[PDB]
Amino acid sequence: YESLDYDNSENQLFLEEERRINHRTVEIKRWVICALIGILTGLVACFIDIVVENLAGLKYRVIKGNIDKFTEKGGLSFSLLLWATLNAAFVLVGSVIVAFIEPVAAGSGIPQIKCFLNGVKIPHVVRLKTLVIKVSGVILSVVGGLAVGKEGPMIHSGSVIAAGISQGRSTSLKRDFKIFEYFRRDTEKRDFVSAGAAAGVSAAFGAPVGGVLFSLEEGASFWNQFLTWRIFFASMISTFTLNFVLSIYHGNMWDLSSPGLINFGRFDSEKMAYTIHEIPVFIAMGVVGGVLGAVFNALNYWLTMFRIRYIHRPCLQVIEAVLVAAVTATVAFVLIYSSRDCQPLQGGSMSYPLQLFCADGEYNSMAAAFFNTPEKSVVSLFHDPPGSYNPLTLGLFTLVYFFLACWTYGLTVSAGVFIPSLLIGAAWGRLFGISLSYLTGAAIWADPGKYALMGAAAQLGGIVRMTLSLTVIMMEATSNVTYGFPIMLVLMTAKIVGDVFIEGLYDMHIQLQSVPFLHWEAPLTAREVMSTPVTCLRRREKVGVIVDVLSNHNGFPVVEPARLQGLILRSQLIVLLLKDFRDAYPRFPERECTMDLSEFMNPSPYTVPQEASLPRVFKLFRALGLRHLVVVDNRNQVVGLVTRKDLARY
Amino acid sequence: YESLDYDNSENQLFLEEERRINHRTVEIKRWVICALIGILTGLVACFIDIVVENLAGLKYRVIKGNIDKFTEKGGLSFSLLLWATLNAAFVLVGSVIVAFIEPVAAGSGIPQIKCFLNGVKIPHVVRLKTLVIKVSGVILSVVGGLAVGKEGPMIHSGSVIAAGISQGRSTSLKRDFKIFEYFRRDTEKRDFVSAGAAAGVSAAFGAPVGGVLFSLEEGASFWNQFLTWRIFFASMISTFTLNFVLSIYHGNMWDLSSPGLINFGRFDSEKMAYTIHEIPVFIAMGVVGGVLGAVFNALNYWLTMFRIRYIHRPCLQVIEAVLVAAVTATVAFVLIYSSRDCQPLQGGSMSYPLQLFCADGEYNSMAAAFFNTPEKSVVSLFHDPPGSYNPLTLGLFTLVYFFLACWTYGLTVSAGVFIPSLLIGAAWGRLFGISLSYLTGAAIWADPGKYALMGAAAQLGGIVRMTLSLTVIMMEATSNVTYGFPIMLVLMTAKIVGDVFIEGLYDMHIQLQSVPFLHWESHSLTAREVMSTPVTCLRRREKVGVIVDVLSDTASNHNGFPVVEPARLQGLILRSQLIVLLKLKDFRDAYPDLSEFMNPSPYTVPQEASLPRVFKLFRALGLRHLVVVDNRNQVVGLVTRKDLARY
Amino acid sequence: SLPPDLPDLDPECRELLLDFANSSAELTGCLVRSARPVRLCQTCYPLFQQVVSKMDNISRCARSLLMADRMQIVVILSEFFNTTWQEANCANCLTNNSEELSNSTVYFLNLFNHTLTCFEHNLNYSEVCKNCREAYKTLSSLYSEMQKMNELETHLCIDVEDAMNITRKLWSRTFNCSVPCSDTVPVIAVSVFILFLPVVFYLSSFLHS
Amino acid sequence: LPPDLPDLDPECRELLLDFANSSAELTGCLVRSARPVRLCQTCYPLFQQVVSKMDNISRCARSLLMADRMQIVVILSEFFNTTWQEANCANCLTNNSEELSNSTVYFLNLFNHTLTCFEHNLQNYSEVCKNCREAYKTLSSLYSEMQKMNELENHLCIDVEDAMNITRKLWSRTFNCSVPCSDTVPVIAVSVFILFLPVVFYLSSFLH
Ligand SMILES: *[C@@H]1O[C@H](CO)[C@@H](O[C@@H]2O[C@H](CO)[C@@H](O)[C@H](O)[C@H]2NC(C)=O)[C@H](O)[C@H]1NC(C)=O
Ligand SMILES: *[C@@H]1O[C@H](CO)[C@@H](O[C@@H]2O[C@H](CO)[C@@H](O)[C@H](O)[C@H]2NC(C)=O)[C@H](O)[C@H]1NC(C)=O
Ligand SMILES: [Cl-]
Ligand SMILES: [Cl-]
Ligand SMILES: [Cl-]
Ligand SMILES: [Cl-]
Repeated sequence: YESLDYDNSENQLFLEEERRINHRTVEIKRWVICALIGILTGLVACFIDIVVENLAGLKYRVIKGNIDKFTEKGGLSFSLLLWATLNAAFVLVGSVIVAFIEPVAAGSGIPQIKCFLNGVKIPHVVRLKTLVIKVSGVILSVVGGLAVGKEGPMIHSGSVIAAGISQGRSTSLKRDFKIFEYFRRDTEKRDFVSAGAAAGVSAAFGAPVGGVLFSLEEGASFWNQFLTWRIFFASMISTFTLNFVLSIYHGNMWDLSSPGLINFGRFDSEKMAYTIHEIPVFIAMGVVGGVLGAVFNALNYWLTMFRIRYIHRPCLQVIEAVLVAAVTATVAFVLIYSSRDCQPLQGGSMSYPLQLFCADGEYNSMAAAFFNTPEKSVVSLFHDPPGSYNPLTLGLFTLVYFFLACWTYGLTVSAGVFIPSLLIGAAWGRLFGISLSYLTGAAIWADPGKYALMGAAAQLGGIVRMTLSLTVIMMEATSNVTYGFPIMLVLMTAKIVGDVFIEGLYDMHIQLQSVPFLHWEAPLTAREVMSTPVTCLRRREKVGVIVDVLSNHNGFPVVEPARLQGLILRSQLIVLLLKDFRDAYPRFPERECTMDLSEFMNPSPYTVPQEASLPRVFKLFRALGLRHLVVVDNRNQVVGLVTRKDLARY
Repeated sequence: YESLDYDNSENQLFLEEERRINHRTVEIKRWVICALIGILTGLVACFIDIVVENLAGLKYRVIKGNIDKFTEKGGLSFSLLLWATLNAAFVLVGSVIVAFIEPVAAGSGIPQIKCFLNGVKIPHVVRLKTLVIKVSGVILSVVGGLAVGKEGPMIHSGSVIAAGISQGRSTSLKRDFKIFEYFRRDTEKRDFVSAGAAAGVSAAFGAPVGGVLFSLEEGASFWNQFLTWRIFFASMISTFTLNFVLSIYHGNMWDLSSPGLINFGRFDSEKMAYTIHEIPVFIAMGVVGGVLGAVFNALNYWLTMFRIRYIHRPCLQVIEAVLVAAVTATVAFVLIYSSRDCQPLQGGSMSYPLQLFCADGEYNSMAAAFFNTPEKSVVSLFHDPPGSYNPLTLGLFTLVYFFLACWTYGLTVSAGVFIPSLLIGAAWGRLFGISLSYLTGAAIWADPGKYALMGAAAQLGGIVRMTLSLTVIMMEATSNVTYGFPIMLVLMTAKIVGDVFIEGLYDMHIQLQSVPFLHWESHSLTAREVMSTPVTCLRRREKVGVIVDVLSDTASNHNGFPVVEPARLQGLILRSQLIVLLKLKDFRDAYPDLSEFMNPSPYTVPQEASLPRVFKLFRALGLRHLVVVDNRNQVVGLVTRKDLARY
Repeated sequence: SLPPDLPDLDPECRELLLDFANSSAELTGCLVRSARPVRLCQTCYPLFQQVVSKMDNISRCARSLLMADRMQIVVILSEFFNTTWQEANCANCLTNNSEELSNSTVYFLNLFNHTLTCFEHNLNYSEVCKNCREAYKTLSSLYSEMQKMNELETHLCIDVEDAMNITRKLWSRTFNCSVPCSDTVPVIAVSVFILFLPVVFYLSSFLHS
Repeated sequence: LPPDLPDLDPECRELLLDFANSSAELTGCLVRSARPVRLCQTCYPLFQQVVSKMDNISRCARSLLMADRMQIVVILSEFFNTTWQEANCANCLTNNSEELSNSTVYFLNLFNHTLTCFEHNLQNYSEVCKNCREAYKTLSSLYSEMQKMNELENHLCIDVEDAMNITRKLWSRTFNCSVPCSDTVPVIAVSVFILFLPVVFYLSSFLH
């Protein structure tokens, strides 16, 4: 796991080639590339939405057409084997390509992108092959009926698009595309990846400001005004492109009704209004979602720990996803078969109304929790009138989907747990509204669609412990400003009550790989956490030493006692053995001469003194995108060097 | 114009003061303080709104009861005298307490808060006397009939609260409270004024994230996570407190329908939706907004340059503030009197209807553009049925209100410019939608109430050229995410077109005063040409007496002295700490050898560093000193933020 | 031998349906007849009270008629009658027991008849503007008095508002009675002088400084 | 006094006393055919004469229609149109709206056969479910044919939905006709086999 030098070199050749462009088309190209990132991320979101809609429509039409045929004849056992096989055939195809070709495209990409924006480079995270495999794999994973979502993998897809088109070079088609030539640093590419992950969040939920605050949480740096204004531009382009194309697919072009991939609706119907006296009630919900999120993360920790040791061959972790894909169908059919309540039409509240043993004008209502998208089930657990749900079928769908969503997340498929967490939470929140509207009688403040929202926020905050960006996504996705005050209380409590037990879902899976991962602040002076065998280098260095020092310490400070003069990298020494260092930028490759590296080295590296405290050396290293920090004496003698592996330990 | 040290010294006494605490109550007290800042800012907004609502309602009934008494007898000139006399009598009191008592309350305090969060302390910005004069100056200048708004000076007001209750004392009444002795460090104080300015923005507009983005831009520091989350907590409690108390004042407690002082209403009306073929129409409204914002800034700059000299005694400032308020009465009366058209009083759309020369069921339509709070005018220019405005009436109203607002901004009253900018922009923006509802023959996409929204943002972005926080305020006030893309293109275009003529209004009033203000952003100029060569260094064990001579130059002000011992750098000592030592809780009580007391690890740069590398370190950490050194640690020059402002 | 109400109703339960059908069909007739010369609240008041009475007589076979299909004709017809009766504000006249017209609107209608017969008796319309202003002014004052009294307990009942609308349309237009109002030279004299004060202030502040 | 301010001219008066005769009769027909829902087939011609007599006067359209704040002749024809569209009485009628559709006249004939077979095949209800089931199946299949044929254009007509509602509620409850469905043993035998495969996969890969 290598780092990226987000601090720029600023050598003699950077200062010379900074001239003859100021002697301003570089700033225009950045806005052009950010507009391209927004358009391409919105179009990939449209492609996923359309293909998933049509393929899942075909599958549910085939499966429904075989249940309705076998009901009066009597062969319903052969209709279970159709849906146990149609699920196990899409998931078989969508898991061979993840286990055998690219295992970095497994799960949601949010831990990998979250480690990229700190600076850790997981080796194959932003290639084109990862984009192809993750897009087709999330399609085959959603169609094949796993208890997963599809909005989580939009962040990784958008940031892979952003790392791809910013370089202007494919490195997969063996092409050059002599157009950009300037944005091939690690200080530019990390900013473009930040804009792409923001556009991914914006198309995933319909919330551009939440995507900006997502990309500002990770990559905690100094404030850059123009960078955040480009990031906001890319997020707006992303939401607009998704909405504009999904309007002209439904054949209206005027309404623009779908800003993101999930659309919560409008929360202003005068039954939605809350009051101050139920502000304690919401706090109680934040405790319940903090307990249940800890149970989810604990049960998922003890299963990933099983799977790392015992199920790690690629053939043997394709077979596990096939069995989980068959078992979700089996448990769904068993709960559909044995249920009792039936229901007439409510105007498209089912979308595939299955009459199984009902009364010929009614339809089975356990089969409506299944056979829908989880999106439509969440949108209908909000906004429905009271009396719409039986507490037995809803509470038995809730209990089962919890364990199906907990047993599915560590699989080797492309997937996500936003929409599972929102559906687990909106279900017991809707049950909470039922018991409140039963205790108080037919009240008005006891609206179950108001408490389904607070339960979804509580469960999503308890599982994914994430507050500042998720609150803004919630407050913007419901389009009500007065709702942010209960929601951010609910997300505060669910963090606190969660963090006493277990870590957090995206953080536990960062820790379960040996990843450095600098945190927000320090949990000691610089003399304790440095590295004294530093092995510095002379300005007029006799070569032959350089090929022996280089043949683990990617950065070498340049000295001469021995006074500090600057830093040199491993890559620039190989290139010497400003457009040549950037030409050879992807994938860096007697004895007597002399090498005078006086015009290639960083002339002013950041240095901390020997007595400086740990929250001071950690503040500069985390905000400035540093990978090396020199510790000097009082006579500017270099003793010790601070890298990320020195700071990520404590 | 004294600077502000935002980085702690982290000296030895700091470390023993931190160890005894961490062997945790000093983090939960920040949340208690930020909750109180939110509650108090929302309550000050409630007080301003209720008092202005009741006092202006007493003035327009005296005038309507006088106009509708002399309209059939004769003698309407007495009613003109009465209205000019009431406006003069309110603005006399409202400007005699700014001009004589405390002249820093003049205008909205947004340039003073920008200079504070950028680290420059203007001599009275956060003081209880400044709060009482500004809150009662807003009420007396909004009631007094000026073309002003009360939403600007909520950002300043709440900041004055935020720096008051954090350092928990009263320097005015000399009353002490041992509650928050820890938070008197001037690192904490700039953190709380961020929370208070954010909560002021959110109680002003109903925009909590626009307040948080307002605090993040101004005060462009390193990303602090817990700070940002406390700021957002303060903004949410601010807007909830305002909404809750105004709802229990209006009756119907379970109707939380007032998040801010201006409430734009929701744009989900299904004929307010835009399309893609009217996006380059919105690019043209940004150019018109930028040109008109440049004309506003030019005319106001020449007024202010006429008023820096020639009108600078407080007595002439009081007389000029009165003569503006008497002219805005008579200009309004001459427009009301000569106006012909009148409307049959549809609903609750006038609130003081004048059947002046009209026929017993009809009430005058020009008289409702005046006699009416500008919030209600801006909200009624949005989402209104077409055919509701005669274009000559809005033409005359937009024509004279553009100049009455431009002539009122530099006065010595407490006043905002957000609401007149929104009213100008919503007014000519509605005319542009009327003229497209004429060409296309009343098409559905040419709805005039939608173009009032884009003209409003175009004019506000053209006059005051802030984006990325003005954009997010507009998305949370319209409550419509799909509008954020046209509003962003309008604001971008208006800023780009306005910047090629004249700077923004707040930047202009910042730079007319001789402040050392830093921007957000010249690699060819290294840090060797930026340093100040005469450097008076102290020693580690320096004898007392030359410390008194160094502090007693009275020919060169200095507040930072590097400690040396060749002369190799060892650290940095301040002036205030050194005055305390010449007579770490004995250093905070005085807050409004020297080896143990000096900052041992000051931030340094070598002399070959570039200026964008120096400016990135100095602005984002909030420094007021930066020691430039040689190849070894010998000191050659030092940076004290005059040198970065002068270039 | 079929079960009751499922293919065909009860015998006693369609008596209620036909009896509601008789009187909710009469009200639509009296509501379109008493419509353009607006005598709505003062003629349809005994017929609105019995339709809402027969509607409550079928609530104490309610499930057999009111809730038995997706489109409930009796329920939505009674909702139409209520939302018309609450838009006309016919409860603002018919004071408190819905049994007779109020003794503040029968006075208005008497005075309205007197004002219109004073118009048509005194008949360019020069002699109508004189000699007949005293009736019009007291009619307008009575209307504004009832209108400001109704707010403390936003429209009066449609009979008195249409009567006042008719006499305003007849006095304002078609007769053109209007006051002269020769007050414009003192207004222009006061407004020119106040607009001349900033010129004096800024000019003398420029010169003598 | 001029016309239209105190009173009405008698021609435009007689165009109001004629529309009043057609709304009283239509409200009477609507409530009399309300509950045994014969709505779209009894008074379609009354709705046609009301929608004709409205446009007889819309083209004195200002002396009657736009003269008040509460427009009685306007908002009552909007009631009739809203009720006629919520009922979807266009499905029960031709393209010319002059007679019943060819599909509805075949439904309401077949519905009469089913209700005359129910009440005749009756003496329990263990004989009704036999010898009468062939009528219920063809009636329900015809209904589901009509419903998708109506879906091809974009609720059915309320006159035929109420007939199908009555016969489904008469068949399912009150007669309790049902099917036995001896199918609960093979489903249990298969769903106990598939849920046993994960505890074989997790246990075999743990040992070996
Ligand atoms: C079939 O009949 C049932 C009742 O016999 C109808 O159900 C009623 O529906 C309305 C609104 O849809 C409810 O307000 C009533 O309360 C329901 N009645 C009962 C007894 O629950 C149903 O709508 C009819 N279906 C059709 C298509 O006409
Ligand atoms: C007074 O009479 C006028 C007509 O002379 C009424 O104006 C009508 O108002 C409605 C809705 O406000 C419009 O749809 C009509 O078109 C208007 N009529 C005309 C001729 O334009 C007015 O509402 C009446 N006022 C009252 C209180 O009854
Ligand atoms: Cl997801
Ligand atoms: Cl996820
Ligand atoms: Cl303002
Ligand atoms: Cl301002």
